[PDB]
Amino acid sequence: SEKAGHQTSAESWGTGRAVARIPRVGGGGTGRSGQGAFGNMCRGGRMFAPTKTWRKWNVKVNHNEKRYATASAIAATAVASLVLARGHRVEKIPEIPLVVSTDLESIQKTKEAVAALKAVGAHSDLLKVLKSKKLRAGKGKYRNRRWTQRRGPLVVYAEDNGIVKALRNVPGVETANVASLNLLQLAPGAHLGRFVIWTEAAFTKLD
Amino acid sequence: GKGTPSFGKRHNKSHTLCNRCGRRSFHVQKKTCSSCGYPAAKTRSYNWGAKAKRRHTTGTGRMRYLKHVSRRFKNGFQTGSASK
Amino acid sequence: AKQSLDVSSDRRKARKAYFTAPSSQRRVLLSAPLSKELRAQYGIKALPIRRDDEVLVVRGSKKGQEGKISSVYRLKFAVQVDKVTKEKVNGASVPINLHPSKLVITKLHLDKDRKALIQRKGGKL
Amino acid sequence: MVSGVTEKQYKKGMKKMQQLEKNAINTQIRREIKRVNFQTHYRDELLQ
Amino acid sequence: AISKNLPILKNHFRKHWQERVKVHFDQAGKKVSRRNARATRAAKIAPRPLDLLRPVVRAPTVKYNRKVRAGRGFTLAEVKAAGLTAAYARTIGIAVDHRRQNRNQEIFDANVQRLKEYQSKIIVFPRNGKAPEAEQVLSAAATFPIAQP
Amino acid sequence: AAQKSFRIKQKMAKAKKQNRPLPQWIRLRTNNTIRYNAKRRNWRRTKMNI
Amino acid sequence: GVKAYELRTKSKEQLASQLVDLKKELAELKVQKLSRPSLPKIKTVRKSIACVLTVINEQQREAVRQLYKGKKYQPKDLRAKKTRALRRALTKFEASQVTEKQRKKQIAFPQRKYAIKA
RNA sequence: AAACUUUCAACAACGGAUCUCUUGGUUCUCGCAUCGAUGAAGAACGCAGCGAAAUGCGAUACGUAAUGUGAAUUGCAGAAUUCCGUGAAUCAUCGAAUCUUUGAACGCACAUUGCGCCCCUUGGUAUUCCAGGGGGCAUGCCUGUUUGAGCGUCAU
RNA sequence: CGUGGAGGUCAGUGACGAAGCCUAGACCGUAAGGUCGGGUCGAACGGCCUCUAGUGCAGAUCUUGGUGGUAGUAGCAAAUAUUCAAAUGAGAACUUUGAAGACUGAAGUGGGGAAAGGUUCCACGUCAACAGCAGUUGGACGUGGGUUAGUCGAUCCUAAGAGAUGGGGAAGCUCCGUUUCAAAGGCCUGAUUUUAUGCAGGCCACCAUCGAAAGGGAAUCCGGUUAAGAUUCCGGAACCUGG
RNA sequence: GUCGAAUUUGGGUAUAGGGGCGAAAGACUAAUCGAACCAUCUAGUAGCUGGUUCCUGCCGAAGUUUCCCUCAGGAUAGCAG
RNA sequence: AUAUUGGCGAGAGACCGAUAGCGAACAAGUACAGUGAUGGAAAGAUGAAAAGAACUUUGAAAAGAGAGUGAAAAAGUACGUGAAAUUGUUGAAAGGGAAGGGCAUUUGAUCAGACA
RNA sequence: UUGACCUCAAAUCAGGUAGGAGUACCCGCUGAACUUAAGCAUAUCAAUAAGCGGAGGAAAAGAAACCAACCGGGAUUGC
Ligand SMILES: [Zn+2]
Repeated sequence: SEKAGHQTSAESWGTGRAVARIPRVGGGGTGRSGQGAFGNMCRGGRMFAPTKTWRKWNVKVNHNEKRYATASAIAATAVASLVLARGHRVEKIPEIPLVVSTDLESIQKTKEAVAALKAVGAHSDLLKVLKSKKLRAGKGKYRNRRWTQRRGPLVVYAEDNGIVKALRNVPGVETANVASLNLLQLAPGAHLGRFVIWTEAAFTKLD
Repeated sequence: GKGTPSFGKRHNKSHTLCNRCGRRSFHVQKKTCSSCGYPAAKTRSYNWGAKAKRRHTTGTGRMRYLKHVSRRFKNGFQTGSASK
Repeated sequence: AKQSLDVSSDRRKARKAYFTAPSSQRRVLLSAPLSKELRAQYGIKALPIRRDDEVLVVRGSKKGQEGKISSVYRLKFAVQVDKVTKEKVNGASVPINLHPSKLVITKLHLDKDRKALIQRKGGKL
Repeated sequence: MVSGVTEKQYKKGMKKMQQLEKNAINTQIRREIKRVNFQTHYRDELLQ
Repeated sequence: AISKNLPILKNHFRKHWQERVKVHFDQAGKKVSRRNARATRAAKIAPRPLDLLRPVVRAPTVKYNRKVRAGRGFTLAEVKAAGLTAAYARTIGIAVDHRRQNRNQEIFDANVQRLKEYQSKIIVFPRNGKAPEAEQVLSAAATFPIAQP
Repeated sequence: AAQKSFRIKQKMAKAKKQNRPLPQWIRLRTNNTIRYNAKRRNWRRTKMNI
Repeated sequence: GVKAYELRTKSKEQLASQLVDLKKELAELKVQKLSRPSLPKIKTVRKSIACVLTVINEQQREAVRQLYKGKKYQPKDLRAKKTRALRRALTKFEASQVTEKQRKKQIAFPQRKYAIKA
């Protein structure tokens, strides 16, 4: 608050007295009358360069650079040395640009979907997630950031019919559409590689 | 002496209680309170006294009536019998 | 997770709204499940708690002890059970403050306006 | 007697009540003692 | 001060300029608001579009001379030639300008066709208390777009 | 003073009825932060300026 | 301890007679309270008086309402308490007034409804 | 040589740092438009079975009526099945009322709990005196009613 | 190297004890610093790749808080002066009573009051704090009681003065002025009860209001009484005003 | 020193800040006066004093030219990275 | 369409985390000072549950020591952990008008490592 | 004599209204200096703060005695 520290009438006393020259409250009948003020050093005083609201919170990036990076991150999915470095448990996967049938876009329940992701070999990443739920360190967990998981597979579709609602609840799993692919889902923490599960009707739409 | 003696001759007030703010501010040789000109219709307030405009302004007191208007607007200023 | 704009995921608001909660919200916050026979008999899982109900403890140092409720102290968020008391060192007794979540109902103090409650929930007679 | 406290508890309450009233006095004196003797217009009766 | 080989630059921050800063964090929220307003208007006028029919006019300068654009509204002569009335026109989704005089025929014959097409292309319902409802299309400045000659 | 007004007397009466301790049963409540009465006043220390 | 659902029935005189005895009850309780620490009956009496007086006034108010019924000016206590502005403002009739020109225009060229399709 | 002084450790003290916590702030965003002469905001005083406060409230005084909920309040005492009910409760809701003395503050005045006037009514032997109860008495301005003024002016 | 927070990761440590803290106990690093053991303690915290800052103190007559040496030191020395015995009590230079001695010495260390203070008055109980020693005492602490007016005073009048109205100024908050350049008002007979007025039947030309507990002013005394009130109460004896 | 008067004094009342009042000293104006007090503009400006927080490594100066109401300061070339 | 550090209701944060963040996390525009305008603070945490130390004994009494509650009084309302300055007791050591430090070693104390 | 008109008044006449609070935003008046200019007086700070008046949920503005000099546009507001 801009008026922090300046909610106070305070002017120095000066030389002569055996005190400093910092501004000093005036009056009497309390402990503040005489105390320092109007300062970065002073208790009850302001800060140095109060954090202002105007400040580059958000940052421009050029469209083709965003697209370059997104294509690179899509490509790194297909490389299992990076997928596995990044964290994902894919050692028992058949093949890495993991494609399944487009009948996955149409299942509605969650018991029916996790049964599929266990079948095509993602069971270990889901386990990895729900075994990693630890508590946050520090003063974030009373800023609505209590918990931390590890991230999981990314299911990619072409036309949502219930799949997104289904996998809304499983931990770690994210969903996306081939159009409106997100770099924050493909390269989290700037770490290339992400175990993606494509549908054939998405994989075709990519070209 | 301008001090410790002349604090001894201090036994007649230049101030007493205002009937509109209830504090010792009513100058009596002239009849005007120094925190809200009482005979005056307007309450004393200046935009350099932004602290003073917290010690007296709305929300300070009971708000006997004004506490209920947001309750009454929400219901649409309805009237009559409560219900069955 | 959540989907609405009207409900908060905020710790602070959700805690204030518990500790400053009135004695009408503290009726349904102090709810307690039913024993399996009663879930069968009345087709419910849980109900709010009322004096003169008969109960069982499934979690705590005083597990397994039954009792009837002596008083619902819905300012401490607690219930006080008969036959569940510590002999204070002088020889007096004091009942232990429970929490209803840690309980299970064995027998129900019925009444009109609980029979109705059950029938709206989808229960039985 | 009816409203809770009996005589020995009145005594034991008064004592601690007084004590917590005196603790704050010790604190107020400490926290005022520095800038109580701070005179705005002390004349310093000395030039020669 | 003046120090080195650097441009002279004028920067107008001698006034109490911090009292007056408008940082548009709203830019994502009031877009949503604008969309929602468009949407509820679309239901409060349920078959009608949100916008009116506007004409094409030469943009005025030596610079924008070659570029036509949507203007404010049609003129009384253009309407009269379109077999219409300046007061029924506004009831249907047509704009009208009483100030714009037209001295060019290439534009007259254009903003007349825009009104011949419109009446042929719309469906006007009778005036009553249960008037029928068919459909809702929103951009008459996109189904009757403005192409250059 | 002795030849006083009524406004003054009424305020003095209030200040009298305020010049009591804290009732001990206050301290036994279930969520209590009140240990003593801090708005206490006696004619030696603090004068009430009326 | 009494209840207004059984006091609406009674008459103004019965209610006054039911009041000037509650007052004696309260009088004697304020004496017994001096020879006894706690008299909690003196609350239920003090609220009972009010349960009577509310009823009295809500009987003497309806009688005036259905006296000034069908009259252009009724008292201010019985009139609405909306806000000052919503009483100083216009009525739905005064605001729905239009020149003959405007209404002639409106029944001639009203805002039609239409849609853009072949 | 001990005392003494100094250094280090253990335990104890003074003191309240660090670590963890947080019904609090701060900032951003979305929605709404709602004070007052029908007496506001604000102030003084008073009110609970035992409270000085804070919160609530006004001689109907931590509250009444009404509506919903459907058995508590709980610090103590008191109540208690009215508890298969016109019904607990510092509950919630709130559309009926109360709303002391004041305050733009409105009978005059107010460093006063000061002084009046009109109407109705009661009592005292009382249209006149005293007292009690109830209701009114401000200013500016508008529309209208009533009365009145001015050789301003007309007709007779 | 290090600190607060953010995104990824170790399917990281942990109530079989996280963090923090003490440790002339250990290891590594040139070093910033990191790691380990022990004791204490009780709930969250880290390594790595990166992001980001309110990011690192010996200092500023720095800010706040706290604590020392000097120091059991200077020093508690004006106001003529205290002493004996007893009672009380855990305890008496200091309380109570008694005896003695002495002071103020009637322009007082007496008896009342105005301002001002506000319950300090009186009693019962009491000693942690206050009474710069003590304390069984107290203007302290706790609980309670207590201030009675036709005659005292305020109230009423006006002084110096303050201040509305009408009016005039001023952008305006507000200013001038106080009877001014205002249509500024009640009060009485007939009319005898319609009491509304025909006349009456005329009366200055006034015209706010505030302002003195010491000025002006309607009227009171004795005795008695209480833990603490009294020209107020009780008893007796009187007076003034309005009816 | 003066002590019956240009005396002392309570209360009421008037005068309020570039204004008051002044037997006049630049004295008094709430311990404040060669221009009171309070808050705000105000984080007033300062070529001037003081301080400016972790390690190691590599390189490493200047106090001289020209102009400036310039001489406790800047620009400029140089030195240096 | 636009404005909105005010009011009413909602949602959130790469924000502060009790000397910070609003002056106010608490009976804060509170206490308190000043004639007055105005100025203006400090102060959060026992524990899961008061089970808040029955009882015995010394004492004039506070309090103490035993007991006891507790998972833990190394949590006893002066209560989370409980740093430092500063201080007491114990133990070791030294010490002619300062102390402390650097190089090197003796003596003492402690640690080391088994290379079984 | 009477009834009209005009003008001006009075009334505790009937019915009404305005005053004050708040004030972040809004509409107008009024109106500074510190400061910058390495001095300072024009200037700037600033058509700002302070002071005053007045409204709302938005206000104000607004459907041209406009822009322009085009092959001419077409209320206002805002980006
Ligand atoms: Zn006042």
